[PDB]
Amino acid sequence: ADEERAETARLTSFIGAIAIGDLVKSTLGPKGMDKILLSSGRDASLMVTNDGATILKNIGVDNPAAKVLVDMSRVQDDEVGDGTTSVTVLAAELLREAESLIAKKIHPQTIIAGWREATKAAREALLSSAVDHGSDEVKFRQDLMNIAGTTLSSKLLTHHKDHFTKLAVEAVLRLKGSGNLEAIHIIKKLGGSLADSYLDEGFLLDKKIGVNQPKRIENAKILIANTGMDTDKIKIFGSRVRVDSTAKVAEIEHAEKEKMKEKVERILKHGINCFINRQLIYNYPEQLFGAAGVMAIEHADFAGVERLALVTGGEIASTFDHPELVKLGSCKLIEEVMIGEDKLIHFSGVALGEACTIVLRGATQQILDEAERSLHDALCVLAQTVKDSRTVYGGGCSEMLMAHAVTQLANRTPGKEAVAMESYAKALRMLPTIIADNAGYDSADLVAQLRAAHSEGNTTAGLDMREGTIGDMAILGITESFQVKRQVLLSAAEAAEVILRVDNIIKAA
Amino acid sequence: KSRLMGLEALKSHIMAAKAVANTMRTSLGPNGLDKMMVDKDGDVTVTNDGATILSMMDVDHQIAKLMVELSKSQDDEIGDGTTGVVVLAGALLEEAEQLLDRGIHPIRIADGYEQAARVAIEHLDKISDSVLVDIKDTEPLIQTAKTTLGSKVVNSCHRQMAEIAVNAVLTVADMERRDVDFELIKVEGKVGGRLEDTKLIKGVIVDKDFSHPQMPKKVEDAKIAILTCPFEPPKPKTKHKLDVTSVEDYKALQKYEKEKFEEMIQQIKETGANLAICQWGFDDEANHLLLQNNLPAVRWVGGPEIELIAIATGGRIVPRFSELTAEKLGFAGLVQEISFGTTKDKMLVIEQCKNSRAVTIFIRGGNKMIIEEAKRSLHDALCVIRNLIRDNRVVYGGGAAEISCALAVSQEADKCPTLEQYAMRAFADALEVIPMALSENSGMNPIQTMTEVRARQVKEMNPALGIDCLHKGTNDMKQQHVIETLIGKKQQISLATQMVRMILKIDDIRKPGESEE
Amino acid sequence: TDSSQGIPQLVSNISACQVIAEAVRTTLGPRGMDKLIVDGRGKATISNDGATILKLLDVVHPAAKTLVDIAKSQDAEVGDGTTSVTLLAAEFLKQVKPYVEEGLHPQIIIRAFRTATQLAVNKIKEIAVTVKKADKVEQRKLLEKCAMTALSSKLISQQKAFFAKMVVDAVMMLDDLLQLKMIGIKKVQGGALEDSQLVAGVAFKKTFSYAGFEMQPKKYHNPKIALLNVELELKAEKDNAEIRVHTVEDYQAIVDAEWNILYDKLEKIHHSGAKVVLSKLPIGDVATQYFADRDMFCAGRVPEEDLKRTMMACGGSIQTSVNALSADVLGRCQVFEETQIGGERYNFFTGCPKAKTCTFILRGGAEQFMEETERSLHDAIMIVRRAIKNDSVVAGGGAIEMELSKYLRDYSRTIPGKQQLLIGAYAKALEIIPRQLCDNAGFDATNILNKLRARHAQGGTWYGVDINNEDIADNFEAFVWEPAMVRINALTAASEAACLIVSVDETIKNPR
Amino acid sequence: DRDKPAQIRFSNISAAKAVADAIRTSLGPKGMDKMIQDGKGDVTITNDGATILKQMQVLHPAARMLVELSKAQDIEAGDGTTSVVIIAGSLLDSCTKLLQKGIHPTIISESFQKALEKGIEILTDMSRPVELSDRETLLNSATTSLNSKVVSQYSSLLSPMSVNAVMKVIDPATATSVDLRDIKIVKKLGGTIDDCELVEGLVLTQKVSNSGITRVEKAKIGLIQFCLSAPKTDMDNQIVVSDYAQMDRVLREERAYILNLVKQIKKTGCNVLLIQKSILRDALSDLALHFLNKMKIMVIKDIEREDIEFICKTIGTKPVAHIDQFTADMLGSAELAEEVNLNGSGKLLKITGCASPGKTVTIVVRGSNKLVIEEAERSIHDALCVIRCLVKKRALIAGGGAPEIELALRLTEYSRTLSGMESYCVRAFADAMEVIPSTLAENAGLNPISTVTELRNRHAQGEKTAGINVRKGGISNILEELVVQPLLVSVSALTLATETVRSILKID
Repeated sequence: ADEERAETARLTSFIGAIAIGDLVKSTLGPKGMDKILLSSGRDASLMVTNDGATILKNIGVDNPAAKVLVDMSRVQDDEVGDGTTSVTVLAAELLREAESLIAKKIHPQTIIAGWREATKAAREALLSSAVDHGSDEVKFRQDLMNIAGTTLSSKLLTHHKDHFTKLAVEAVLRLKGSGNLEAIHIIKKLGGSLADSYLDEGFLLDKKIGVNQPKRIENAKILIANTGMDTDKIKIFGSRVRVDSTAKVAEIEHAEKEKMKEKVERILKHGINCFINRQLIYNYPEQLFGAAGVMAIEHADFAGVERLALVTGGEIASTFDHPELVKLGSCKLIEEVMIGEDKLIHFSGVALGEACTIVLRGATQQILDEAERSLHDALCVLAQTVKDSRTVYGGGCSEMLMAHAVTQLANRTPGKEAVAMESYAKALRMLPTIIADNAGYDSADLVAQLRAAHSEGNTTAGLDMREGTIGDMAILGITESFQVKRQVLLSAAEAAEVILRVDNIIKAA
Repeated sequence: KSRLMGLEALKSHIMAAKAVANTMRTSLGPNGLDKMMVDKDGDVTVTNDGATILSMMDVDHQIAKLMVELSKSQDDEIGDGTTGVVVLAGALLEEAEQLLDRGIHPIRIADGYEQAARVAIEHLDKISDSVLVDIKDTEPLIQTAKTTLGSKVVNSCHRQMAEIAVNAVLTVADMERRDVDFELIKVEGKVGGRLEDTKLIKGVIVDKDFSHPQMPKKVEDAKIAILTCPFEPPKPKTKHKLDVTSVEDYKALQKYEKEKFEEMIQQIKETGANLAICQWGFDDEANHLLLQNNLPAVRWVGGPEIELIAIATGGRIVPRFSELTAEKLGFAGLVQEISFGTTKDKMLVIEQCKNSRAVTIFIRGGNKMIIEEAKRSLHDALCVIRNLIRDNRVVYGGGAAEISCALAVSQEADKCPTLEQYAMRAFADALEVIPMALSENSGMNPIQTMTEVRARQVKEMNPALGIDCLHKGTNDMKQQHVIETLIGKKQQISLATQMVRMILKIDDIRKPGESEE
Repeated sequence: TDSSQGIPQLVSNISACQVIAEAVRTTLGPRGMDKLIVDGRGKATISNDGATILKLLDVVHPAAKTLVDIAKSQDAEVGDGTTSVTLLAAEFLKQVKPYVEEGLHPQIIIRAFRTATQLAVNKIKEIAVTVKKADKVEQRKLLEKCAMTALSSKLISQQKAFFAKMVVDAVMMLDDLLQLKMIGIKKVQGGALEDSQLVAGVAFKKTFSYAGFEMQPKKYHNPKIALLNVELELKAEKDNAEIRVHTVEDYQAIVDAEWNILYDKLEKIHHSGAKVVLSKLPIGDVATQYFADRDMFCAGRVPEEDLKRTMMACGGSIQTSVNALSADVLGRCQVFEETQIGGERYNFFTGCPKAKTCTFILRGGAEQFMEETERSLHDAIMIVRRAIKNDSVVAGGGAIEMELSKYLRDYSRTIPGKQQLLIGAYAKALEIIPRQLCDNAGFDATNILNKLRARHAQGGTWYGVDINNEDIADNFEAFVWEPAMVRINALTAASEAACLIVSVDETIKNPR
Repeated sequence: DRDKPAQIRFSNISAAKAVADAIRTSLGPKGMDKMIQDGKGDVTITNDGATILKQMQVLHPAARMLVELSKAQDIEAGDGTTSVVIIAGSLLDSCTKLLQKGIHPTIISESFQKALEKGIEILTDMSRPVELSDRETLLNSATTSLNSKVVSQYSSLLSPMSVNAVMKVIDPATATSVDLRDIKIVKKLGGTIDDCELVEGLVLTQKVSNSGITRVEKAKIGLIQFCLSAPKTDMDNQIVVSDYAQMDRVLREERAYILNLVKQIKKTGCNVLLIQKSILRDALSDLALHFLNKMKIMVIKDIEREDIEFICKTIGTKPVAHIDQFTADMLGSAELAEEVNLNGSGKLLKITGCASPGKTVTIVVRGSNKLVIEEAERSIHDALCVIRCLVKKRALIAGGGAPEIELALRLTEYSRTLSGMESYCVRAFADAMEVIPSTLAENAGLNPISTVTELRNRHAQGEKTAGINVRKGGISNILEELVVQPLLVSVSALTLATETVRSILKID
């Protein structure tokens, strides 16, 4: 309806991007200042966060260029985990520095083309700032610890943070020689204390059945199955619905009853002590299992039931296509214990001892949910740090070192590409200035000092925003991985260049 | 009432065209800057090409409405240069306005544009070759492949997508005349793999129906039994339950399904073929039984989907189960089942070496955004080689051809004078807008870069030496590797001129206030 | 209830006319200056003559409505010169408008419009040259040079002679009208633009490809044509429906029973005699199965107008039922040939028994070449057709109008008082039409008009302005040859239209 | 930039201060009652701080923290609901000053928790232990707190009864925490304050059953949360009517169903059943109820969702929401179940003696007129809340507003010795404290700034000296007239206040 010409498009685009960059610059890092989430279009209730990711989803935006920022933020959450807020801020910064170039006389392509060459130079610099760590078991422990503690604070939860950091690093530590998460279950569950938390060495289903059914098995034999009882997974032993009579309502209820029982028999014929079902277990087959000697767990999860099947050494039935013809799993012990004020089922003696479950114990629901997410972003990080066991010196130490790399390049160059190099270095450097405000210690002194170190060549002083001074980094509790950072640099740039390149914004609203 | 009369009406038109023109101008060449369309649901899309962007765009004026039609013809034959016709058409008017202010009528210039188009084409024909063969057009097609990929979905050559793209078009050309359409070739995309997972399909690809990932998957023969009749009892695209009123009739209904599996399996076998395409379906249990019995069905085939296979094979679909003979079925040169997606179920490829009238190149994609861009490159590729088959010529285009023609048309203004003089002057600068705005979007000054190439037009003619179109320090078009078809650039010249001829026609600037509703 | 009266009221009515006269100002050739007229129904509209669009306008004056009505009168008779009538009437009134202020309000005006109109018609008819079709020419070669007149204007190079001799052949054979309706010209994509084809009969532009379209026959030597304004497809007769289930055979039975009804429809007409089935409504995918297998030809998705030409020429007739109908609702040809030309499949029906359509088939293979050829061939067919009916031919170009304006200048001297003034306005008004030809050719219009009067005072020849060459010269010796009769009609209609408006100056309106 | 949060935050502070101003003149026993106009056009007369904020607040983000802040206060102490708002707004006055100066918000938020941690030290040294297993010590501390509360007229009689409930739920020396998750407030029509009593088991509301037995000893506590009839049709019953025949066909199903359920309950062994409403359970049959009572099982029908969750923890009679889950484990052990129709008209079920985890006491509070019953309900609440606060935190501190000056003065001096950029934050925070005893003195009637200057000087020299005294209106020792507050009641006011001020400063 409206055709926004290249300049006019630039301003809307810039202002879109920037409005978003303020919110996430404040949320940033462990001392970062909170956001207030406001539910729009429906009520006006509030929640307080410090997570940059949540700002975007909860509170949307109608600016076309700002929508690109939202798409980008999604990608960090899953694949990398942490860095959802860290990216969004740098991308807005890159555009800010872009503003002065479009004005001067300088076309958008000039700025793009020279930031691509600059991204390649920054990456080379990310490798240099990346020193290997956590090759040996002792160092490997120390290595997971630093990254994981970073993540939680930046996405909210900083009170009970340390207890969860011990369990999370131990969990990844067991795996050894693979970055699985396909055995490390994450269970968030009501009951327990906020201080206590538990890692069972095995696998743990938090689903229970009371003390009215068996729960004590020694030398357990596992059948993993998806068996309907009312859902009615195939291997029917009931009837079709037909209507021929006014008493026919009675006939249906009975026919379901023979169905439930004939399926109990087929399960029974495996020769097992522990039966797990993703689906419902009706009141009638439940009692028939408790009598047979077989444990009943109903309402198992789609993630956990499958994931259980691998570790224990079973195999799933897959919609009850295997009624006696699927191989078992085995565990040494099945004990019911009370951890918190809950009853849990504890699989122990699991075949692949890689498997662990991390059980989060809330006593405020607001904490328990936010904690699950922030800890999941952290475990995404952890498992990539298996593939390459190295860290970079975080804190603003890397950002300056990429900025500087690109400043020395910038100097060499006098062409069209050279222009944007000046812009690119400034953009990277503008991130510690944000970290400096978050500290609450004036930016100009710190960032200038930091700058000085890295020219001479040093990555053994960084910014401590936890002391408000320029300090050592020697793999402390405030470094960042290489894993998170490579992806964060790549995406910020990539997003900004797509925003630059779109200047033929036709809005038909 | 309100009335924009004569001159006033003409001024209005000029304002519409230059705004449309400029959006297109900053999208010229692979140094182009992308288009983002936001709709009325706020759904964001990234596209490129003149033709597509206009079509989505709600027309706000008269010249805007005219351009959409114009663009779509450029898109069908040529498949590139869609944005470049538009830039030229609006540009030429932006100069006509300047002529108007001097005191020349739009009438005088508009006749001399038609003449100035005629002289531009003439000059074009001298530029580059006009003789190739189809095992030697391939090196320009590789030059077309660099630019076309590397401004859309990727910023790089991908040799796999390009080479798949060019074969498909050749399969249809040798069946009739050395001519192909844009309805005999298609890019069908289905998400599951990555953009580099691709196939060359020589006929068509249909989803192959499998009830479960424990049922057998076989293929055999080289021939397709195209049916609408059953290959196992129907269930013809509507809900059904079971309407038995005894236990007895349920038990009865299962054995009757067993016999019909066998009997259809044999009837098809006997004629030849054993993979069936049936328009109708049947529930999940009956299908599972037939897959176990072996000799795979395809069940739940669209009403369009069957028409697609038939047109490509050239044969017919039986209306009945009675009437079956090998003649009455369509003819394939191979049927083989290929893994669609990279973690998804197998599909059925029906390649044909018998007859071809629909050759699909099967592209896989991840997201909805990345597939739509990737197919955008494909469409443009199908079209440039369509021009070659019919008559084999290429031109160096990107800036090279336009400027060389421009200098030529300029020179004749001063050989001729009279009526066409002003028209020639304006036409020669219009042609030069095309390399110019390409440098505007790109990293380097528009005036400076235009001046550079113009120097080498006096020093040498018929140049492989245009402006940068890989964003380089050097400027060529042999080392920037942009090639257009000679006919393709030729078709632009016609089209731009055209727009001017259409606005001239009547004198009905009278409006009741209805003129863009 | 409204009433308005006065000398300023008269002035109103004329002012309205100017507004419609501007809409149609120039359209004589292909130059002027247009604005696309898009309606509120969401349709984009242009035409090849500007009087068409003008008909659609609804004028809120009754006086302005008269000038609309005479447009409709001209268009129906000649089919040309419709524009011309608006211009003369309006312009006459324009130079009269300031004369009304001065004193030319009296009804005497009507009398003067009659003297000027009656003389002028007679002068055309006498000066015009009466030429046989067998004088010293073939009938086709007289009309060759007249058909060229439209063809030279736009914008078709040297193929113009060749096309001209071709376009004639269709018109002579049919002749009995002055309209192009029973001829037409059909564009075809692809093929040679260095020759075109004259087909006696009808043809179809495109029939869509269906499943076993090449498994259907393309040639017949006694095609018997079924004209169907119906369709059979999946949505015209169903092939999906609910059934009871208690056996597999129930499912088979329902699809089976439906396929029978659709098979009945082609069979019943095939047994009458049909083997060619022509339909303008769609034919589907299920539909085309039966045909492909029978080895009986089918066609769907052919234009509604084209199907109606097929009726006249082959002697077929419309149906609305295809079951159990005679064989006297069928037409025949002697030749059915299907040749795919360009991207589109082309059906040719020729060998037609009474041949009440013949039509030129123009092959170019573009959109650019073909619309300008079609535009010129539309007006070609108008000049040649009307040359059979009135065999008096005069110079066009507005050359003869410049002579009338001379002639009437003379007359104004012996004709008295208030009438003289009226005559001087008639004379000035005749020069407007050629002024626009000067605007189209690219000249200074006022400079030019004066040079043609000089050779209408130094010989009385045929000097006028050419758009058919874009120069100034004799138009008779340039073969710009069009009948006397277009000019006879346009004068008399322009006076008639005029007299009504200047007479009304008291308008009573009711918005009831 | 952070300019636009700067501008938003000041606007939020100003709105929060304005709402908080009304409550400074409602503070303490000498508080000024507030006539509050609802969006409903009704005047509400209150002197309790918390409900003023709740009943109507402005639509700004700091205003909302205030409702939340006092809501948190209620669960934690139950006391200092009024005072907790006072310190919050007073701190936000201090913050504007810091901001302008160029002390960043991050600094003021960590310094404000650091100053709480530093404040609690100074407080404790002043505090003085009392016994938590002795009845008399807890009563004196509770009695002093009651004179200060709004309600006091019948609180003399309710105070020894408030301790008695709490003493039974204290069994070790640690004295647990004592929540209201073990002390149950039940009301009964009719009776006096002297008739009120502490029932060992739980007292349950209503009592539906006149065909049942009326006294059964050695009873088994059974819990129903399953139906007594086949599911809804259109009524809670399966039975519905639209034809004579239609009712018959449903009755065939229902009849079978009601006998197997009533019988199943009896076979497991129960003599008390706890049944909910006919809008909280999808079916119940009058027919099934007549039989269920006539088997000689004591029934209460009709009770709340809140009640059912309460019982399940306290007397260990765990959920039974299905037939399958009546097993022995779920059942309680009651010593007696009894109907009482004395000491207030109407019939309630008393279970006296119950096998229980923890220990659960219930006080049936009672009174002659409807308004007498409500005054005593307020009175036990006030009385119990202070006891629970002291058993959590053994030491005892003074009231009267003197501790509040005494912390401040120390916190100023210490801050200067320590120094730092955060010095300004901890010094201004201490001065934030000086507002509340000053605001209190004005309500007692004496020129306020002059009162708080003088008490500072008495604290500086002597320490434990003068405080705001209700007799004098002014400056006289609170050592001669004991005004005590539990240590948790003051810890709560400060730590909650800081947290709220922390969120607002952090909020963009």
